[PDB]
Amino acid sequence: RFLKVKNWETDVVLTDTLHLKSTLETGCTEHICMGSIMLPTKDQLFPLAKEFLDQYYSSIKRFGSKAHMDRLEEVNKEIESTSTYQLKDTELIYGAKHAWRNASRCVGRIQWSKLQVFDARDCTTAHGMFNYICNHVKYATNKGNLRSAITIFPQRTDGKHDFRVWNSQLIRYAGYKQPDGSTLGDPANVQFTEICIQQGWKAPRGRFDVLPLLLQANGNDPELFQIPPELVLEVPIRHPKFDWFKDLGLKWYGLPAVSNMLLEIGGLEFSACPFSGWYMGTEIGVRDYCDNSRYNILEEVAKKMDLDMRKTSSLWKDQALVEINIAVLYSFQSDKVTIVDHHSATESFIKHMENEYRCRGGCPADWVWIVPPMSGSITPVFHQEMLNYRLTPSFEYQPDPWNTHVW
Amino acid sequence: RFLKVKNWETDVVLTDTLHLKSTLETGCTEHICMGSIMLPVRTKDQLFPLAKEFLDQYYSSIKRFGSKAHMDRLEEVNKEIESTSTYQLKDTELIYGAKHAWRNASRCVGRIQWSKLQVFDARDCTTAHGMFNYICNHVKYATNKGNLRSAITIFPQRTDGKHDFRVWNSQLIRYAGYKQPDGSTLGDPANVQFTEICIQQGWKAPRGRFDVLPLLLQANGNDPELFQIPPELVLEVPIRHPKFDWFKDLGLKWYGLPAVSNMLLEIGGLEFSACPFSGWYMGTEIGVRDYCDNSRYNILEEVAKKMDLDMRKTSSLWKDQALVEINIAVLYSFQSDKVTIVDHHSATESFIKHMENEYRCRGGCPADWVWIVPPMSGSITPVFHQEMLNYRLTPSFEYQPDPWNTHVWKG
Ligand code: HEM
Ligand code: HEM
Ligand SMILES: C[C@H](O)[C@H](O)[C@H]1CNc2nc(N)[nH]c(=O)c2N1
Ligand SMILES: C[C@H](O)[C@H](O)[C@H]1CNc2nc(N)[nH]c(=O)c2N1
Ligand SMILES: NC(=[NH2+])NCCC[C@H](N)C(=O)O
Ligand SMILES: NC(=[NH2+])NCCC[C@H](N)C(=O)O
Ligand SMILES: [Zn+2]
Repeated sequence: RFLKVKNWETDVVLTDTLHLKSTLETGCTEHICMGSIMLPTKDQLFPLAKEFLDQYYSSIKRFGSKAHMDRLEEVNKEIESTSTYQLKDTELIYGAKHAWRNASRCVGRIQWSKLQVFDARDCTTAHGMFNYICNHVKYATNKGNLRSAITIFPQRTDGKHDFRVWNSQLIRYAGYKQPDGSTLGDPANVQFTEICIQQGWKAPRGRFDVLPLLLQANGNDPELFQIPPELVLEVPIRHPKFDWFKDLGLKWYGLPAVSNMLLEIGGLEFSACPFSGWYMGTEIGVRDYCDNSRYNILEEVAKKMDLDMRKTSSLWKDQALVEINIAVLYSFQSDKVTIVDHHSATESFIKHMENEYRCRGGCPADWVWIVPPMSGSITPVFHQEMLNYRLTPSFEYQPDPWNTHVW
Repeated sequence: RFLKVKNWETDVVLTDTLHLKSTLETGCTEHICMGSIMLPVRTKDQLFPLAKEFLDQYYSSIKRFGSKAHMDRLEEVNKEIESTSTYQLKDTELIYGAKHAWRNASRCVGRIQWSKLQVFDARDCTTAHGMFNYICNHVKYATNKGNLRSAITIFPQRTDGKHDFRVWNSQLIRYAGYKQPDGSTLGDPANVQFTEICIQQGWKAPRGRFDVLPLLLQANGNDPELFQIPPELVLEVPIRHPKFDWFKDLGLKWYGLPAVSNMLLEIGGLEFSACPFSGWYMGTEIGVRDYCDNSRYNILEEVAKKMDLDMRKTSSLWKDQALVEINIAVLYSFQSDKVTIVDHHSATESFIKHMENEYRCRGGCPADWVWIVPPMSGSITPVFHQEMLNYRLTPSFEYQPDPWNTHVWKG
């Protein structure tokens, strides 16, 4: 029942009671752990709503109050009647914040309660979504002093009237397949980059082309929109020592904004809920720049550094990886664009876990995702045992729309 | 039921059926994953079935399933168990068992070598001096003047649980740790408690930074006895850096033979509580963990200073820069001295091939991602991008409590 997690570097032991409120499945069983797997009606709705309202009223210290019973009854009546319901603004904000609070794969949750929530439930068209999104981007970018935010479009109804942002992130670089067979730009987006074209986008076929938004509203087909360049903050990547670095011609965008997830609050599903925060250096420097299936830039940098790339044991890949990551952090900091290094971020997460354990009885966390992609054990989270479980409200994965849409 | 794992860097998808033969529990449930948790006498009643599963596996492996030899063996063991409450493995079965416990070790990234394990049968051993002799032979054989050879020495199995054979050391070779009155620690902090026990048992500690610990061996449930491994049998490597000449001046060195000696080997229900086994090091074990863990030698700062790195702010990644250098030094030193060692790139690449091979020829390969991915440069190694399934198969290596916590001292 009561599980304990130990930090092997500090011997601190925390007891977890919060998992006892877990509602969803993990993918694992008593016989097999799938911890490293990336993707493991009115009757259904009322209990979910009740579970939520119960959490909500408990959070505001009015559990079992008339207000609580009342709201509970109203939603109940509303569900029986409309076959669904609408959250009060207070509930929407609470749900979104807690969905972030419960995101076990996010290392930046110490900032969870500071989320700015933009209620776009009154939106009806793609131009309307473009407008809300532009406002979100400008607000969150804040001239480089990034502020976390989420914009929530209309909840699902019959599934045939769903709002969806086809981009995987609000801001990303295009990817095109060249004759060479090689890939131009970002390989992760090679496909999406084609669906835009299949829709009319005039791709400049460059290495870092900010992609166009492809917005889908109420179920209709999606439409394109170029984000005002003036609203997309970018950072040119240079090294605080290697002047040849700038010659690599590298740059990245300052606003990380996941837009393909689904937010579940009290049984209601918000299929278009783009959210943004700020980068942890390694996401760009290690993953986006050095993944073999991404910009795959290690060799080139090792060459410029003139490292012995003959034998893997010279650790040239590692040496270069470090310098590159030093450059990302140096550049962003140089331009006063918010960014956090993996040491500082992981340290904050440990502090957050302790806070959560003390004030909530636990903190669902996915070690596989929390531990940074470089220098793992020199960060504190590596030595921290973690329990992963699913709590709602939550952010869930959902199929890419172009594999579900009925034109 | 089939389960597929995908490698997100190559899109290669594998199908696992081997997990179906999994009996033991993981620690996880449908509602919770305990994947990052370090540590999540039998009855005749439970023994024969464990023995049969094993013998069935063994006989299938030699292509004699259902043979008369197979049936005769089951009958023989059956009788022996009912007769003596336990049973003895044939030499062939012991070797097969030991090799498969390694093949089944989900946290081991070096398993591509599993079939080549050298097995030393020490089941006729009866005393601590006898254990010391077997252990000296294992170390000399395994060390092979730097050309390391994997090996395991298997002492007598558990009987009533009151006559256990145990190697109290956690590794055959490891450095002493000493807690100083000012609160600092001299040597390896990981071995402080064991060092204290050694001293209490009579070991005269030289109190240095790299003192090789004595073996504390327990035979037949008797009190443990101390023994010094012949210095000439302990191969060590002075650590220096190819470009930094001041690195050598840090006075660092490590032993070349990693030999875990505190695990329990289970084969067909039998429990081998003393089964020291050795392979060769992956550089990061030493360079990242033993040297840079805050709770181990913790040398990151000192190296960083010498490199004159900007240690004012973490975002300078001075820790990351120094970590790479230290790891370059470890690999370089071992290679120069011609002592077997493998870097994490080579090791993980090999593990991916081994895993794929296993899926195709065996139906799977239980693997613990948390342990398999190296403690540095995780995503630039192929294993990071490889989905894995973790489950427990027997024969297997299991954890057991430190003997000093359970031993009934006879005086
Ligand atoms: C404010 C600063 C933030 C930081 C430093 C932070 C950091 C991170 C990091 C490093 C990851 C892994 C990304 C990857 O490997 O692709 C992540 C994942 C995640 N974060 Fe955050 N985060 C922040 C804000 C947010 C916000 C505002 C939300 C939601 C309201 C959120 C929800 C999540 C979720 C659901 C995931 C997993 C996404 C997936 O499965 O791909 N994060 N975050
Ligand atoms: C050929 C050399 C070998 C290499 C390169 C190799 C590499 C590794 C590495 C890097 C780990 C993680 C160690 C740690 O983080 O503390 C490990 C764990 C493990 N290996 Fe191997 N290994 C080798 C040989 C063996 C042999 C001979 C066996 C068994 C006969 C074996 C059984 C295991 C087990 C059971 C674990 C988990 C130990 C624990 O839980 O502390 N390995 N190995
Ligand atoms: C297969 C494995 O699950 C996969 O590569 C995971 C590992 N850890 C990760 N961690 C983070 N933060 N982000 C990722 O995309 C991944 N990918
Ligand atoms: C808490 C966490 O499980 C722990 O620090 C693990 C992580 N991965 C590891 N991986 C290896 N190879 N060895 C270890 O000791 C660990 N320690
Ligand atoms: N810190 C964040 N909010 N990250 C969101 C995911 C961004 C993704 N990891 C990237 O490198 O583009
Ligand atoms: N490759 C091996 N056989 N390793 C055994 C464990 C050694 C242990 N990690 C150490 O650093 O001492
Ligand atoms: Zn699990």
